[PDB]
Amino acid sequence: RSVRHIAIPAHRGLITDRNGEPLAVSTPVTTLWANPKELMTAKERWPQLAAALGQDTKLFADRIEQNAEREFIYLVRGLTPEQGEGVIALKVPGVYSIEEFRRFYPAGEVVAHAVGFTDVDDRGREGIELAFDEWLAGVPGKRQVLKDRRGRVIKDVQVTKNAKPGKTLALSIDLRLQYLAHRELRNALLENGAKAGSLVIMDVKTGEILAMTNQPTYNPNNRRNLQPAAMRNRAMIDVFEPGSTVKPFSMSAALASGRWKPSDIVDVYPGTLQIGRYTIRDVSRNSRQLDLTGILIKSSNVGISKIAFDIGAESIYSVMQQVGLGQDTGLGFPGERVGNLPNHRKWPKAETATLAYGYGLSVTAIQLAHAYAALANDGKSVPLSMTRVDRVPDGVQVISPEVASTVQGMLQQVVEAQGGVFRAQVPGYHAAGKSGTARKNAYRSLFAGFAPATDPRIAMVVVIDEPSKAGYFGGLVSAPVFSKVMAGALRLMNVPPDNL
Ligand SMILES: *C(=O)[C@@H](NC(=O)/C(=N\OC(C)(C)C(=O)O)c1csc(N)n1)[C@H](C=C)NC(=O)NS(=O)(=O)n1nc(C2=NC=C(O)C(=O)C2)n(CCCS(C)(=O)=O)c1=O
Repeated sequence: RSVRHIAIPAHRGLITDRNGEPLAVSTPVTTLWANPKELMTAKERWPQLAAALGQDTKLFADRIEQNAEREFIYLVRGLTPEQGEGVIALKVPGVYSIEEFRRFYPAGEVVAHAVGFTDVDDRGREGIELAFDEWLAGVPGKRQVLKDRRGRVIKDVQVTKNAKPGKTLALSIDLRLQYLAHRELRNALLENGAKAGSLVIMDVKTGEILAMTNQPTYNPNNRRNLQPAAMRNRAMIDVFEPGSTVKPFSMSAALASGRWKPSDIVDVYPGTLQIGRYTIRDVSRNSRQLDLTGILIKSSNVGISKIAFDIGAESIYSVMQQVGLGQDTGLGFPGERVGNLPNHRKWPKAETATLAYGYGLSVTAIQLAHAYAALANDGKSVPLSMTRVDRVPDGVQVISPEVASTVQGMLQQVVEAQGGVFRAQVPGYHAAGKSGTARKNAYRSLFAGFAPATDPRIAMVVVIDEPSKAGYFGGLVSAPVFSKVMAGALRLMNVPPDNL
């Protein structure tokens, strides 16, 4: 006989989307356990118990003998009460049923990267489950018990400490947008025979992550084999060169310098520019004079480079740093990357140019979307949030409102002007953005933008990794994904059409 104190497990808090839709739920599962010390007195029952558990009689008997010094072993976890009652109906001494809490993920693969999962012990192991584990877990209680020599509970004397349930967590994710984004990203991977991809949607006014999806994905309810590539929340833990999608930030520095206006002209002939042993190269090389809007429409590396030499790389680096490229988001998601915005005491000419067109810098899809959100929100960056925001924190003015407004107009022209990225056009709305194509033979296709251009509400980033068909440019591959997902997201959010 022994007086002992045992734990009372706590109920893990519910994770919902922003509207209360369930994303991670603690559900009762029937667990069968046994005390090997008690089992030793009832050997004649073992074979029938083994048969009920679908185990070979000899392996089962060997298992009980190997664990003979233990007072607890799991027999089977995750049964239905009906299934557990069938094993309990054998009335084997030392066999017990228990209702345990186990996570179920109702949206499965659709929000797997964001939500993450719990381990077999119900502890946060990945994603939000890990990041907010303290909030979700609660505090176990304590029970006083009298145990016999075998460790069998003879009497339940009293509860010394009641368990405290974990707390509900409402994510910033809008499950309706998440499903839309998930489906369209999946479809684009098929259309392009691509290896992987990410799609992030952000509320430019609140800093909320409305959707965050990646391909490949996995079913968190059935993690049996268990692919590492499929479990990566690429939008947060993968870094990439943003390329031509950072040209609006180089343009912001240009307009803020006092030396450039959108109608100023740059001569980009013959579509290449030698700087020692390095050559800056444009894709289409049949231009001479281009205005600043033209440089973005035509995505001229030569044009943005000449502007960068004039204003200096320091001014460009400062805008990129202020909008958060290669900077800590403060989110603390497990494995989240900071990326890298290179710096120099004295910027050489080749490095000034490559910085201006997003070569040699590394960012995450969340960073790039946050930077476009700041630009869309008249230059004001609202802090990022993975949770529903009721009281919006104060933003920081990172680009002056006039400069941000001018760059927004230029980006609407990139989408709507003749010779522009027409595939990004959103039916019924004015949209703005910029595509990118990064050579990693192998390519990464990008589109970053926001809408409605007259009163921006949503920023979006589409990343398609290694499209394998003839088409690889961001304006061909990623821009139509932005169009479909932005049209859907605006309609779900009842955003009034502005292209009247
Ligand atoms: C910006 O992203 C910039 N990328 C680079 O300079 C990088 N590589 O360039 C390529 C050409 C892919 C290479 O070297 O193989 C790069 C940056 S960081 C890194 N590691 N590599 C390029 C080139 C200036 N810009 C774009 O790709 N912009 S875009 O996606 O908007 N886009 N440009 C074009 C074309 N325009 C004109 C032509 O003649 C073309 O052949 C391609 N397109 C095609 C569709 C245009 S449209 C009018 O139908 O929408 C884009 O989508």
